[PDB]
Amino acid sequence: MMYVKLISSDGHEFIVKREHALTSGTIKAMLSNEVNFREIPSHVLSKVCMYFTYKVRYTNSSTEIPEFPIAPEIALELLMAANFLDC
Amino acid sequence: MDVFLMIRRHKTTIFTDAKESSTVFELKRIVEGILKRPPDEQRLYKDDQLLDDGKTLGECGFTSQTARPQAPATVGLAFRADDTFEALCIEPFSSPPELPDVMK
Amino acid sequence: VLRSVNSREPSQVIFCNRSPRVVLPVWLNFDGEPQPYPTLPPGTGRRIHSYRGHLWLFRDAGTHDGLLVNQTELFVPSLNVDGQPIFANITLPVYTLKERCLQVVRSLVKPENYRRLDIVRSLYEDLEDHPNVQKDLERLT
Ligand SMILES: Cc1ncsc1-c1ccc(CNC(=O)[C@@H]2C[C@@H](O)CN2C(=O)[C@@H](NC(=O)C2COC2)C(C)(C)C)cc1
Repeated sequence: MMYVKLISSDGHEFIVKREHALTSGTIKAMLSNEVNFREIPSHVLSKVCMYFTYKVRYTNSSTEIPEFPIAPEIALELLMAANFLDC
Repeated sequence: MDVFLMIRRHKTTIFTDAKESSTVFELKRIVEGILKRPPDEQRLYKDDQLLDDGKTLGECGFTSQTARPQAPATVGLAFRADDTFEALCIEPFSSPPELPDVMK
Repeated sequence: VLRSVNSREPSQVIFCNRSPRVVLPVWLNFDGEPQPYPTLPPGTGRRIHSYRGHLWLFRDAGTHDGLLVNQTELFVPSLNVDGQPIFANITLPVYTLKERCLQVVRSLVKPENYRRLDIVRSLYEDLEDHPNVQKDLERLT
């Protein structure tokens, strides 16, 4: 299985499936196996990774879909990351 | 049934899934393919508890309805340097700032 | 363009809300005007009388966020076979992360204050441009 590494601004290294990370067109362009994100801290990038898992799991499923949870305190920074990453 | 995990050590975090019926040892083989350290140089934990190789992930409390895609469960990881094992150390994620006034 | 067909042939339907939102059903009348109907709490169902060829869509009653019905945008009642009702399963879409963040931010900040947020102008526009049925009826044409 092919993995890639996404590094937060505070140095946390998140290792995820390549297919998952290609959810983002921005990340695709940054790869073409490690990407550094100077403006995305770990409390945000961890949640981004969780979204990839959620999206891949629930896209094209008839099994009932749960809400993606986002705490108030991270919502603004997460919005900014989602806009940069186009996801 | 699939379970969705974060395998964490120091400032490393692996996102992956596994079967509820799969073993602790089989999870070390997954970590081996990614971080290039063999099973006998790994210890896996649930909170502070050392996990036994032959047990299933389900037996150790990782179930499909508690280890979810959008909220995965954490497995601690420690490596052996030379003769002995390091202590379990998981670096916390950064802290969110204060809510802006307009969001209160 | 998008309007119910005036068929006059009855069709019994179960609206089944399998989302965690309060659901507003919307019937498109014979001139294409959206007509709202009574809401459904999360997890609840209603047996209703509609007609073959009539058109329906479904929204979050409080925010107007878009919802799916049998995995798609529009629901059209068909012929009841064996006197059995047609199931309309209403569910959350998989929202993009950007749209989900916009929903959460909209739920915490009053519209007058969007401009006080420290974000690029384009994200202020994205917040102000909130979900609305008319916009989507135009799009689906
Ligand atoms: C209780 C409830 N909760 C959520 S929705 C709902 C509800 C409540 C009442 C109804 C009664 N059915 C109707 O109004 C149907 C639905 C839609 O097909 C339009 N409709 C009609 O009966 C309409 N009638 C027709 O088209 C007749 C002309 O040929 C049939 C009118 C609104 C013009 C009277 C349907 C749904």
